[PDB]
Amino acid sequence: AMAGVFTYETEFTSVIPPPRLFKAFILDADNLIPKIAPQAVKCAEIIEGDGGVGTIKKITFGEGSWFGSVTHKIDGIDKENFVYSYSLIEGDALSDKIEKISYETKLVSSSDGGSIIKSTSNYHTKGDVEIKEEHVKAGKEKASHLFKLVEGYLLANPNEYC
Repeated sequence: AMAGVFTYETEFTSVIPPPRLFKAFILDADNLIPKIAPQAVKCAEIIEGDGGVGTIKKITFGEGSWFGSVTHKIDGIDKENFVYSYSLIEGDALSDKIEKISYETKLVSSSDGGSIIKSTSNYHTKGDVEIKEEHVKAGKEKASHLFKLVEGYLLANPNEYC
C-alpha cells in the first residue's frame, strides 16, 4: 500500500494582530469556541495531558453539522512564532484510505495591524488517492465561518485577551 501526503494550504485574514489572535483562538479555543459558536461546537474535552504538547482532546459538535466528534492530538505550540500543530487521530474523515490528517496553523502579521492565518492540511494517504474538492472547500468555509465569529467577538470586547 502506497504511502503519500496530500497537502492543502489556505489563508484567512484578520484585523486582530497575531498575539491576541493566538491567546484567543488557539490558547483558549476549548473555552471560547463552544461559547461563541454553540451550534458548531458543543464542547472540548481533554482525555490526556495538561493542555500542552502531547494533549489528546475530544471535540463534540453541535446542531449545526451532522454532529459526531473528533479526537485531536497536540503536536506543537510555538508561543513566540504563533505556530499551532495538531493531528486528527480519530474522526469520520479517517478511513483505510486516510490514516491521519496533521495540521499546522501559523499567524503572520500584516503591515495594516492585522493577521494572516496560514493553515496547512496534510492528509496521510494509503493506497489510491481520492480527495473531493468540495469536501476540502466545506472545511475551509466552516473554518472561516468560526474564525469570523472569533474576530467579531474580539472586536466587540476589545479588552479580552490583552
